[PDB]
Amino acid sequence: DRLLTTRNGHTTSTTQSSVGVTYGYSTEEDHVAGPNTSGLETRVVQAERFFKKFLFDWTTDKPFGYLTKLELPTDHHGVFGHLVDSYAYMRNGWDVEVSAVGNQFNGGCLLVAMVPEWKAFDTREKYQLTLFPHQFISPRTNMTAHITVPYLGVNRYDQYKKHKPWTLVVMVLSPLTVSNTAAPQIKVYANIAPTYVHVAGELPSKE
Amino acid sequence: SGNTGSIINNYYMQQYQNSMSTQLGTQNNDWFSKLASSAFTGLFGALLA
Amino acid sequence: SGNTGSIINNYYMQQYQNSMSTQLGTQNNDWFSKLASSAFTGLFGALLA
Amino acid sequence: TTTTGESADPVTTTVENYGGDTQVQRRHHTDVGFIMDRFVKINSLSPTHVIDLMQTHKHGIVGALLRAATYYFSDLEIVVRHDGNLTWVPNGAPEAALSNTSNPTAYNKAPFTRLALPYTAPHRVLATVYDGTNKYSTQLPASFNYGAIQAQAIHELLVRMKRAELYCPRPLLAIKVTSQDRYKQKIIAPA
Amino acid sequence: TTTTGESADPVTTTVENYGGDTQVQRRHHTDVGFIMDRFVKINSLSPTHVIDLMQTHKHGIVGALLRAATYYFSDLEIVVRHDGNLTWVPNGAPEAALSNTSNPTAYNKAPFTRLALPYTAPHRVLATVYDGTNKYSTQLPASFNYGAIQAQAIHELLVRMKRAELYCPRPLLAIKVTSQDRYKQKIIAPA
Amino acid sequence: GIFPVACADGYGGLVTTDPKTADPVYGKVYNPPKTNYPGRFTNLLDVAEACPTFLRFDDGKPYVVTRADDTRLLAKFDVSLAAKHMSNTYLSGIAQYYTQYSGTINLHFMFTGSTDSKARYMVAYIPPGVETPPDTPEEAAHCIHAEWDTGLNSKFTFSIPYVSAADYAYTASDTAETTNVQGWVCVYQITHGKAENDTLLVSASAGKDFELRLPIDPRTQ
Amino acid sequence: GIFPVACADGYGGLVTTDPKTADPVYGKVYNPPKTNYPGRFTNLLDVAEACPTFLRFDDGKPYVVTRADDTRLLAKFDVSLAAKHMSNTYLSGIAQYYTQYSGTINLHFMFTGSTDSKARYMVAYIPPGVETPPDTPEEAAHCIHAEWDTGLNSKFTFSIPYVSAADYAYTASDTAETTNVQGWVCVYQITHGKAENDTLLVSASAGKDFELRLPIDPRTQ
Ligand SMILES: O=C(O)[C@@H]1O[C@@H](O[C@H]2[C@H](O)[C@@H](NS(=O)(=O)O)[C@@H](O)O[C@@H]2COS(=O)(=O)O)[C@H](OS(=O)(=O)O)[C@@H](O)[C@@H]1O[C@H]1O[C@H](COS(=O)(=O)O)[C@@H](O)[C@H](O)[C@H]1NS(=O)(=O)O
Ligand SMILES: O=C(O)[C@@H]1O[C@@H](O[C@H]2[C@H](O)[C@@H](NS(=O)(=O)O)[C@@H](O)O[C@@H]2COS(=O)(=O)O)[C@H](OS(=O)(=O)O)[C@@H](O)[C@@H]1O[C@H]1O[C@H](COS(=O)(=O)O)[C@@H](O)[C@H](O)[C@H]1NS(=O)(=O)O
Repeated sequence: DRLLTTRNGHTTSTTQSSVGVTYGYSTEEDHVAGPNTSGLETRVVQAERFFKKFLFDWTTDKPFGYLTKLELPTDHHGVFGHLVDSYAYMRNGWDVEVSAVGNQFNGGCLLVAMVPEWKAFDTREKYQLTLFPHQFISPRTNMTAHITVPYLGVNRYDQYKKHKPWTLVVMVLSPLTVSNTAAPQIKVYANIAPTYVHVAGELPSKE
Repeated sequence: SGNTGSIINNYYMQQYQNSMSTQLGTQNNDWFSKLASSAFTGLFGALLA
Repeated sequence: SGNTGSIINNYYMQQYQNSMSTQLGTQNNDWFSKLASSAFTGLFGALLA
Repeated sequence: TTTTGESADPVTTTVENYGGDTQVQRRHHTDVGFIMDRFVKINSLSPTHVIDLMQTHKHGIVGALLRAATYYFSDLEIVVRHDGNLTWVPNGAPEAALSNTSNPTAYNKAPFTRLALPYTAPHRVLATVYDGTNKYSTQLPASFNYGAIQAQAIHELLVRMKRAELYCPRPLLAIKVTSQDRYKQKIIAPA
Repeated sequence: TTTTGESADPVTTTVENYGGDTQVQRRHHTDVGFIMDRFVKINSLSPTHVIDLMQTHKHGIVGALLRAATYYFSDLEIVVRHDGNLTWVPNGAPEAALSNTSNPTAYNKAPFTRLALPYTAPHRVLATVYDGTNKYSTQLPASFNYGAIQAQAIHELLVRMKRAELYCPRPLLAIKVTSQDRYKQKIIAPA
Repeated sequence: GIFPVACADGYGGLVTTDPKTADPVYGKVYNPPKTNYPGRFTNLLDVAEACPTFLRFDDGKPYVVTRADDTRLLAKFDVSLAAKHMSNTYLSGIAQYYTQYSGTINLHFMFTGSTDSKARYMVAYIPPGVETPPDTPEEAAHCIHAEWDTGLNSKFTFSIPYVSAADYAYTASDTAETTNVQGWVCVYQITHGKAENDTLLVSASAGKDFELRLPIDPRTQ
Repeated sequence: GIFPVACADGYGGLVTTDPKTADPVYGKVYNPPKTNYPGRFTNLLDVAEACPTFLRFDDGKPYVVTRADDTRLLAKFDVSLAAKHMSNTYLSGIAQYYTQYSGTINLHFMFTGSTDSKARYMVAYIPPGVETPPDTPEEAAHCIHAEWDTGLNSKFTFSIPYVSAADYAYTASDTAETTNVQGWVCVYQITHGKAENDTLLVSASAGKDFELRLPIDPRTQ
């Protein structure tokens, strides 16, 4: 038994095939009350919960190097999304969970990583993606990958409408294998939660 | 330092020779050094030597 | 001083390097510093926070 | 040693596993501050030049290493071979200020001018790559620079990173190998 | 905060009024002695030149700042690019004395001559503006100078205020703005 | 023998802002005493804090006039030391000689009307992120703002806070900038009673943490 | 008089790697704080130890495939930082900037097959002194080697030892070299049970005593 139940606000998620949590670059957030926001920033705890996003269908024809990316923050229709339209500046980290459920008779391996300041990588650079916070998903071992990263960037606070510091990537490392007893394909989903959400600079109403 | 090998103390004050760092709170904030030192070195399982 | 950043003491005596000031009576005769520090910062009246 | 590889937890085995003796290592040359501390040349130049470390060549020791990091910080030294006098201006200055002598201006002295300059950007750290949807009011924010220099003519520019700090590593690539086994080249040897 | 404005008593509110946190300030660059301590050029020249800080350009950092003060005091440094030998003479000297070698005379040495000179006026302090009905026995008293220099030819003159003291501030103006909102100009940016 | 020395290339040139001093040639001069001379200032920001100077509105007036119609926006300006409205202030006069700033800028509003003229105003800081500033007190209410009325005390002071992505902001504005990078300030008139043609003088001064760094000589000469 | 001095010939020139510092010209600048910024690294070998990157096999895959036929050699490669198989690793990326190395290089093998796929592998270090590497587990058994099988733990790590005549070895390879100076590594497949088309990912990282010395700038520019 490798059971892990994660809780973010009034939302929880539990796996029975956990391989642990990978923390990237740091175990904690740096100072959220710096000189750039004077003392006007505030934390908004109601935005710290899980939202969902479909990533891609892991099929037998997708070869090594096949890669899907999700730039964060992404479109959000909950309180976090409202925060982006209501405040000039924000900062937060991410608690990311990615599930690829098929069955134990499937083979192959997916590399799930969190990359700061994304750039389209060469196929040669794809061999070094493990330099970034990551974890793997191989049907023989697990169905869930879990990574937790802090806020970062040249600026202590950001304007997400103009810049996206983090981007989740899932790359095929070894192609999916199927048999008569295996799942024919595996859909890959993300369960994401923003952490330590802080906002500054109240914006006017649209009226 | 790194790649400075002069014995004699600098003729110019530090606030001129370099920019001055400020803090809000050079410490041991070396993530990769921690990461590397935390690497598993043992042997999982029983041994027959 | 202001915009001099050399560590080593001057080779020439002060009475040569500069003119010499005399007094009749560098003190705190900084009018504007006093003026600025005397600025009202409070809040006139009662507060409801 | 066998382990649960999916976890991505670092594993470092040693030769002791099969009877060897791990030896002593001296890693001074792979020290970041030490390795980045040497002059590197900037090829493109012009009478007016804005100092940007990304103009460094992508395969040179400094440029390769800098690009193998996401964020960085450092002070700087520059060697400039120029005609006439050289004027430097800090990050954020109007290009027009470069014509004024009260900004740090070095009078011509053969064979070139060496200078120590401080970091001067409005950010706590700079980046080699910036994922902006735009970033306006493969492009980097204009604020990412170390000021600018101007002279009648700028013939050569060397730049040196002082007190360098590197964060969040990125891919660093060796030469692509065509041969069936190894990349072979002519190594120095006596005549 | 509301106050009786007619009194002209200084009032400085802070962001704490509405819940903010006032931060830390470092004001070294706005220090008078520091800011005035840099070389500035004097454009008009001639074989015989009387050193007068008011010949400084009204829009340069030093000249703008000096004119934003009524009275001042300082020692001085000068850089002179000249042909032949340079002779300096203190405030109050007959112009004819400039031809005599026993007054401080610097023999030509390439590329120019740098010198430290003391304040030398008969007044306790000098002024940038003088409201004289005449002042005789937009003009300043002739006694307001730092002496004079002479050489076969004077090609360039830089001047530096040392130990500067400024009194009674005066208006300092930014560029006149034509635009509907802001004065915009080309700020340095990498290529 | 004598002491060997390596005369280094790339060193020795005159730099107009260098941290050294020249050699003296005329010694022993004692100056007339200037002990306790009045009006001395040692930092530009002390006077910038103590002496607020006026903003420039409409056709070149240091004030804003109460509107007789149903339009409530009295003024709107860029939070920029290079703004047209700040162009005649001492604050902008100093700021042009520095590349970056940070900190609080204070606005002062002094009502000039007769005893029988009354009004209620509002000032708001509109941060960046919206395309155009709101021309309505109702829309601007959601921002950081302050409302005050007329009475015995004629002046009201408000602090424009420094809220930005970077720790410092440029004093100058680039030609490629459409919207002001640091946002705007909007002054509104909630209402008034017999205050037609009455004036509200507005001035600015440096706040307690206002800071200017990186000296520059930018004007055309 | 003054201090006599001998300006020495052959000294004073700029050397791009010199141990001196330039003279400053613009003082008193304080930087925005960057206290505790995440992800810092101070030595290239810390990240080279902690983050293994992939080797390159066959047609450009980070893995080796289990053979369906009776051939048991899965892969063979030169123990060289300049080897084709190491060409995409971070380890070789750093190594190209140094002239010599010494120490342990670690190989990691992660099995990717389904729960019902089983196999038994073997890895051997073939030192120099033989003309061609053995393509048989039986011949390679006489070398330093390790055998492991498939199970709950998917990864196996092995240390390629540094065994050479000199204390250091070149990172680069000369054109006059026929056989690899430091030998080879051979990965074999003892057997498998229903593991056809199943994969074995292989990556490399720096060992505890891996060392790189003598910085070099060799790439064409
Ligand atoms: O062209 C202008 O901007 C007019 O300038 C202001 O006068 C200046 C004067 O030019 C200046 N002398 S200098 O030689 O330029 O240095 C100095 O004397 O100061 C005064 C005051 O300038 S201030 O910055 O406004 O304080 C006029 O003011 S004044 O003459 O009453 O003292 C100012 O009203 C003028 O601006 C108007 O014209 C602008 C452009 O002119 S045009 O369209 O080409 O014909 C226009 O852009 C402005 O909007 C307009 N001012 S408005 O608010 O009344 O509409
Ligand atoms: O010629 C090659 O080596 C082919 O290159 C690889 O593609 C490179 C690509 O060239 C490179 N771009 S760049 O402009 O050169 O910098 C970058 O995009 O990386 C890719 C991947 O390179 S890697 O080092 O292999 O990781 C081909 O890989 S890919 O296109 O699938 O990504 C690689 O398969 C190619 O090598 C084959 O061809 C070689 C010589 O070509 S030819 O005989 O002259 O026609 C041959 O020597 C190789 O053996 C062969 N690879 S094989 O193992 O499949 O047989």
